[PDB]
Amino acid sequence: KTFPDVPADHWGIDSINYLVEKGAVKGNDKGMFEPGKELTRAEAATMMAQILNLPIDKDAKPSFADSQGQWYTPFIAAVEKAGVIKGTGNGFEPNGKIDRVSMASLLVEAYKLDTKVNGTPATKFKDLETLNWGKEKANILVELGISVGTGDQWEPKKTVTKAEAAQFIAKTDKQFGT
Repeated sequence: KTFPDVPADHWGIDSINYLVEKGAVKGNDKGMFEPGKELTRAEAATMMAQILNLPIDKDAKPSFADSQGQWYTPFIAAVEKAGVIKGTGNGFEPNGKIDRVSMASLLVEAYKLDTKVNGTPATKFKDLETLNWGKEKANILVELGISVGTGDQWEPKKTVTKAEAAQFIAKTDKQFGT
């Protein structure tokens, strides 16, 4: 599968090709990959369900009142069942944009990445030093070289694009998928 908006020598091409092969990403009706498109939490959850080859049962429902009655519902059901996501009494917000720290959480839970590091990873970014949720998860991605360091900020609240998500997921799955 080739995409006009992801040329052969463009970053993300190998990651994207891997996910296409695994049935975990696609382009749109126009043939476009839309690499810069900001992903929703449901879209990220779906990519995860597909790459992990979780059983998708069309009638399965996740716990969350906010994630029913839509295309994403059985995918959210699958990822919840697998423990890739949990609930924190506050729904899943499927149509909210996913941020880097939430993506880190999906990856760490899906691949049990805490079991792939020795001890507790150091904090290498000032914006992780006092982060109130997800610090340990971000620190694991850093320790494993899955993220993406660009200075003194990890940018935990920054939204994740489709191509960025493809990179995180392809790299992690190729390394730790079972």
